[PDB]
This record gives sequence, structure tokens and C-alpha cells, in this order.
Amino acid sequence: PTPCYISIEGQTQGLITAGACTADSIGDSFVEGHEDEMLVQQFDHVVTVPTDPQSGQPSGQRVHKPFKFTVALNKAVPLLYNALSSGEKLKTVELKWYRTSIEGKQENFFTTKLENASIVDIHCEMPHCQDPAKSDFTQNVTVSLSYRKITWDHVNAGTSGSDDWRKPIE
Amino acid sequence: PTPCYISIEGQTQGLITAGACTADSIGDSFVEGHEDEMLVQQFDHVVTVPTDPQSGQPSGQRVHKPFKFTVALNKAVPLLYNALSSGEKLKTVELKWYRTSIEGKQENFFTTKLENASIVDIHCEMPHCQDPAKSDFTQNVTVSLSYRKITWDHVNAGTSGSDDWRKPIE
Amino acid sequence: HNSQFQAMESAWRGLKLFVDRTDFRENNKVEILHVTKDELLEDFEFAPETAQSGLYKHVYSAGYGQFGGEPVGAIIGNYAFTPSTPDMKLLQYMGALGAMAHAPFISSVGPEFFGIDSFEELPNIKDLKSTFESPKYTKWRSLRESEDARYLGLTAPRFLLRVPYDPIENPVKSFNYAENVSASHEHYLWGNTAFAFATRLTDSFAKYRWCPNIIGPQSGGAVEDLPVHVFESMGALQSKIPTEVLITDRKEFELAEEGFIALTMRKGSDNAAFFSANSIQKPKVFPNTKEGKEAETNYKLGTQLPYMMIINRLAHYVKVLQREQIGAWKERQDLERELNSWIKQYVADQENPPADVRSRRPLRAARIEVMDVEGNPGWYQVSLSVRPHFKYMGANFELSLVGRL
Amino acid sequence: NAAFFSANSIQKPKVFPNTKEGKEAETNYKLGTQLPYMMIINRLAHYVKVLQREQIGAWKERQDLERE
Amino acid sequence: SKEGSVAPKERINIKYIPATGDAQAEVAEVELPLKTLVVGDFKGHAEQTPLEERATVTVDKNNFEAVMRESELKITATVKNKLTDDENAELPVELNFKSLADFAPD
Repeated sequence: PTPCYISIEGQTQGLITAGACTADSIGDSFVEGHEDEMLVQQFDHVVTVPTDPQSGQPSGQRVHKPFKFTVALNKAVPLLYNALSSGEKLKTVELKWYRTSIEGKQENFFTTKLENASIVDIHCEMPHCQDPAKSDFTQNVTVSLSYRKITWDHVNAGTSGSDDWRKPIE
Repeated sequence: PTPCYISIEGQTQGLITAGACTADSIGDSFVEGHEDEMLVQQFDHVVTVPTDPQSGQPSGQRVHKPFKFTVALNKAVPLLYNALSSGEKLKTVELKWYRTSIEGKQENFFTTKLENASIVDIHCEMPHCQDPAKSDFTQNVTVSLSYRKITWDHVNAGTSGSDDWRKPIE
Repeated sequence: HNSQFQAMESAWRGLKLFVDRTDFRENNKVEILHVTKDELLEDFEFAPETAQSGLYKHVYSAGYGQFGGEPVGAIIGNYAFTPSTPDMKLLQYMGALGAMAHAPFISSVGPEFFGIDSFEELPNIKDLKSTFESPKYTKWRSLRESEDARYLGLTAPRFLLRVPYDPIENPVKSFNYAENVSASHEHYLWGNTAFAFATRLTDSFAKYRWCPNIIGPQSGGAVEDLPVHVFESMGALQSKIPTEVLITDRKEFELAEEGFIALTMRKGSDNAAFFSANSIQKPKVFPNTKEGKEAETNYKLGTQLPYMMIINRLAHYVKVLQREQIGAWKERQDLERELNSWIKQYVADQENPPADVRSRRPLRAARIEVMDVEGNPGWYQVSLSVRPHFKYMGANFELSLVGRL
Repeated sequence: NAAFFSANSIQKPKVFPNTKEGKEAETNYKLGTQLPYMMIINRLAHYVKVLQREQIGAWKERQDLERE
Repeated sequence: SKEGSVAPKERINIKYIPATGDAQAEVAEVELPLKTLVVGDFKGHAEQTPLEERATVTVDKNNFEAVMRESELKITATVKNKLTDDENAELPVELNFKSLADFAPD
């Protein structure tokens, strides 16, 4: 799978990922043109709806389980440990799913934007240095995001979903 | 195992999967003739009945644990995140189990249709991009479905089961 | 109340009603051209071809046909059209101008267009379909069948501009002025409704940055805040109607089939509404084949004119966007991609999106097929094939009683 | 009590022409005159003079000079 | 226009001269405003210049008072005299309009 890109903008800390793919953040694995966007490796996201038994109807509104995106240690990680430990909301988070098209060029076929989105938890780990099976990995900083409003958006087919606590559907 | 196909029709959003196997949805892995049907990879579905101990009799009516079918990110996935987050029922979901017959042609030997069926949860994930064991995978969007009425139907032998909350057996 | 003053007051205070309503902060500009209506046909008689006229210089070349210049959305005609030959020759030369610069020419017909010579006897017309099938209108029914008539809408009756003054309601400084309006309703400052219909072209653009939203009494075709004049009738206290006739629903539907943008007035208040912005083009009856029954519904969508305005913008954006690119290093595959990734921010291929996704993204599906030109290689016949969403017009509601259910 | 509000030195902000770089370098040259900002680079002339005085005679490189 | 510097030497010679800067001129895709052209008789005569030479003026809410003043809408007509006991008397007027309040009877 191809890695995605996330651009986080905080309430008070401005654009958090501004510079999270320079040569100072991640060494020689930075990408030109994506200077304001982290490099997201793994992803996971659940949106449940409590339904009653012995029926099919939704017995309650949706419950957003958090984002789980994984980036390496870089410039934006000390900035994301103040959005976490102080409960600062983040004005936007624009994940962009890339894929390799037919003509041979990367393109975002799917973007999941995000409105006011605090960070629930951040799971910084490093695999065992003695272990040769996990030698290619560097670090794993899995930043979670609960969120008010999320907008899925498929670009190459124009569809767009949306959920919002602020404006539920009438 | 051979992949199945699912055609979802919503209450207000019409035919949801209309176009979920075009060239805009999934690139070059689309299939002609299945233009209205997603491509379902994995499947899982439990139907429990609470039985009492120290006996054998069913102590209560059946309890439908949800569908779990897995498709890639495509056109219908932002449409399925509004059936989820707003509790919209889906008028039908027609899974079709294919298999390779003796003469050499694909055929549905088993279809599990479905009446009014909300979405319980959707588990969008992407495997780790550094990991070479999971390089062939693209994404995994596991859409669940609680449901009012389900009708199993084996086509090549004509048998047909059915369950319904609306019309239990007298 | 003079014919030189009032005709030059309604043509100028009616502009102020077009300046005050349209939000110029939300990316709107309006050009003002001094012609006279008799000069303009002479100016089309001036050039041997419409592509060398003097109005073609100000509509096409100074605007749209210009590197970096802002292109022209629509032409407000501040005119009073007759069905005579010096006014069907003008519209033949304005439909051809509107098909070159992709901008429909909106103006109005007069009282004498319907053959009544005094306007308030319009609901007395008991059959308006047979009036248009008269031999006086041979240069009208041949204009309607023409292909370039798609860019010609002709608007409403008229509308009121100035409340007559009063020493209590609307006073004047150091004077008491009671404007004695007689039984002649020509003394009211009646404006031209090409002002008021272009108010809805622009107040739809200031909200959604497009314009299909012009035909709704609650959806963007409601000319609000009209002037009213409460005067004493024969015993009762009534209000002067801000449009000069009360257009019924059957009269407006008969004007809708015959190519008119009528303005029904909300009887008893200061509001009005458009219901159908159909251009003067006629839906051509195609034969009863599989493609003929299809292409009849395809050709019907061309004439209706909210749908032209979502592809006139797809002639003004795409002219500008592919003007910067001349001299680049591109390919046919690169030409397919710079257009498909561009228009799919205007496409919401979705059966029921929310009410904001429908109007920010007015299209529904778009096909782009880039081909080549052999002989001189590097010339690209692409075919952008957009498709719109569909609004709400007419139903049946066939009531009954069941008794048990 | 009393208060200072602006520690501007006597230098005048030179008006640069209205180009892209001229409108930029005018705001760049304005930061030189203000003098709290000189005192955060006068210290970056006093530390760096002292710190690269001890180093004379070492075994260094250009890549080592970039890193120190 | 000379920075005060020291004599060069084996010691290091720090000087402060501000640099030219790097702008890298930023892209800005401005959009097309919905421009309309209101055409029609706006004065009280027929101008003798042909159409291809006269100009179009841009009007918004802030400059409408300046477009009206520079047009010089001079309406000269003969109207009926109702200031005396004569019914068959006429009285020409002379009007000079510079603001929207010049339409008012004050």
C-alpha cells in the first residue's frame, strides 16, 4: 500500500506539520512538495452505531472510535504532545490517500478531512534493537484523533460523505 | 476462494454501489458486467440462539450478529459513511457467492439477500507500508450490517432459508 | 412623469436596484454600456458579419476573448421588444452573439408584443397559445426554431421602482410633497425586469458561485423587497401590484411553454417569484426511435437556461484555464488528466447529496474524451459531456378516500 | 514607574521599490533597525567569535564545520 | 553605505550585512467573477460616436455616485405650466444630475 499524508492545523500552534518532511525532521526520507505534511504509514478507524438486538433499527446515534495513524518521530511529534496533554483542538486534519494511477503518477483518490479534533492518545514505541525481524522499522508514533466533524471525499469519482455533531441531519 | 459481489440499495441514496466497479472507483481492477456491485474480499457472519443450560431447548429468539464484508476504498465508501452516521436503512443487499463450475464459467451458487439493513460499523484500515509481508494489500473497509430480514438462497440446488423479524413463523 | 424623464429615470434608478442587491464583495462586477436600441441594430447592419460588429467587441473581445480579462456572464437588455422586423433582426443578431461569447441575452417584451397596447389587460387573454400562431409572428416562430436562440431569454411584465412620495411616509427635506398619481398607471416609475431577473443570476452566484438557482420562490428565484403603494380603492384599502398584472399559474405555464420568463407576484405583499427560466428555443420533436425519444429529452435540457449557465461557466473557466497552458510541455494523456482532475471538484456523482453539495457542485457526471487531429499533429478534439441535477416541477396528487386504511 | 515602548535605533527604514523582492527586503531591512533584534545577533557575534576561536588548529572539515 | 569592519586576520571576522532574500513567487489561481454587461439607453440623446470607440464603465456600490456625476445626464424638455391660470402654457426646464438625490423634488 502507498503511504498517505496528513496536514494538521492546531488552534493555537498554527500549522503543526509545517516542516514535518524537511531534512531536519526525518533525515533523507523527506519528499519535496510535501513539506507541510507528515508521512503516514499505518491507518485504522472505526465508526460504530449501537443497534438493538432482535431488530435491525439503530438504537442510538453513531459513536466515533478514533483515528489511528502512524508516523515516525519528527518535528511535529513534540507539537502533538501539547495538543494531547492540554486538550487543544485541531482545526483540520486532511488525510490524503495516494495510489498509483494508470499513467504512472501518484494521485489522491480519497481524502478524509476533519474538523475540530482533539488527540485522544499517542502511542510512541520503538521495536527491539536486538531483533533482526524488525530492523527496517525506525519508530512508531500512533496518534489518535477523536473529532467533531469528518468528511470523507472520493476525488476521482466525486462522491462525498459527511458526519457532524454540530449539524446532524435535521 | 473466489470473491463475491454486493449490491446495496439505500433508502434515500438510491443504488449506493452504482458505479463501484468502474475505472474511477478502483482503477484497473474493475470488472465489466458488475458495474453496480462492489467486489467483496472477506466475509463473516454469526447468527446465535440463546439456549439454556442443563437442557437443549432454545431459551429465546435468535440474535443476529452482523455481516462483515470487506471491500477496498472505492466510490461507494463515502456513500456508506452516510448510511452509517445517519442510521439510514438499506432496502437491499444482495451478496452473491461465486464459484468456478465444471464447464469453466463463474456462477452464483449461493445468494444471501437482505431486507432493511442499517450499518453497524465500518472498520477502515490500511496495513503498514514498511512491512513487505502485506505489500499486496491495498486497503480494508469492513462494512457491517445489522438487518431485519435475511434470505439465504442456494441457486444450483434451489433450497432457500429465510429469517424475518417482521413475520416470525406464526 | 415626462416621457424623456421617466424613461431615463427607470433606466437609471433600475440600475441602482441592480447595484444595491448584488454583493460586489462576493466576486461580482457589472459593465455599463451606453447604446440606444435604434443604434444597436444599425451597428449590426454596420459590420458584414456578427464576428466583426461593435457590440461583439464589448461582449466577446474586450471581455471573454482577452488574455486575463474577466469574461461576460450575461447581457442585460434594457429594451422593450416588438415582434416587428427591426426587433427580430436584432435578436437574430443577438442569438448569434450569445452563441459566440457563451452569454445569454436577457431583455423583455413589451405590451405591444402580445398585441394589447395597454398592459393591465393581460389576464383577460383567454387563449395565448393561438395568439403566437398568428402570421404577424413568422419572424418569431422562426427565431424560436433556430439553434442560436438558446442564448436568448425574454423576461417578465415590468416591476415597480419608486414609491410615490408622501409628507408622512416618505417625506422630502423642508417640503411636503404628495405625488398625485392619477388613474393612468404609466406614471409609476416602472422599471425593466431584465434588471430584476439578473438580480437572481447574481444573488445565486454570490451564495454558491454558480447559477442554476433562479427558478425558486424559496430556492433563489424570489424577487423580494418590491415597492408597494397602499392607496384607497372604491371603498376598500388595497395595494398597487408591484408587477403590472397578476400572472396566474395557468398563464405562467402557458408563457413557460412559449418561451418566456414570467414573474408571478405574491398577491398581497412585496414579493414575487420566477418559476421557469426557459429560453425562447423550442424543444424539437424527434421521431419515435430509441435514440429519437432519448435525444428529444437531451435537446430539451438545452433550452431551459439554468443549465446553460452551468456550462457557460464551463466555457468561461475552461477558456481561461487552457489559455495559460499554451507553450507548456504536455501530452494527450496529460491533457486528459488536467481536465478530469479539474472538473471532478464540480461533480458530485451521488443520488442524494445534501443541499449544499448540490449547488456547490452543480454537475452530476462528466465525460472527457480527448482525441487527436491528424495531418497537423497536436490539436485536440476533446468532448466534455457534463450532466446536471434535476429540480422540482409539477406533480399530480390524485386524492381519494380508502375508508379503512 | 516608567516604561519604554520601542527601542528603535536611529537608522531609517530605506524605501525599496515595489517589486516582489523590494517589498520583501523592505520588511527585511526594517528588522535591522529596531534594536532588540541586534542584541540577539550581537550575542551571535560574541558567542561565535569566542566559540570558533578555540577551534583554530583542530582537525575539522567543511562537513564538520556545518555540524559544529 | 559601508559597514564598519575590522582588519582581516587569522581570527574570524564576523560582519552583518542583510541579504537580498528569496521570494519564490507564490501561485494564486484567482477565479472569474460573474461579470454582466448592462446594455441600454442610459442618457437622453443618441451619441454621435460609433459603437466601437465608446467605452464601458464599471459600477459598484462605492462608485455609483461618481459614474452618475460624470455621465452628465442633462434632461432638457418642455413640460406643462401649472404655475398660473393658463391651461395652454408650457415651460421648458434645465436639469443637471450629479447624485441619486437629484431625482428627488428638493
